[PDB]
Amino acid sequence: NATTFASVYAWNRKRISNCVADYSVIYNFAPFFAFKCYGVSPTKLNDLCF
Repeated sequence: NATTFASVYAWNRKRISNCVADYSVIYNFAPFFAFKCYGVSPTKLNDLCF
């Protein structure tokens, strides 16, 4: 949730580390269209180390 995101020409990158990756606040932002994680299960993000 920001002012305006860039297009695929200048897609910005934001790295996050050294913090407890809590993915529970993501579901409380807006109704999503496709929550398909192709690498891990959606209920397994808080059980693995990143």
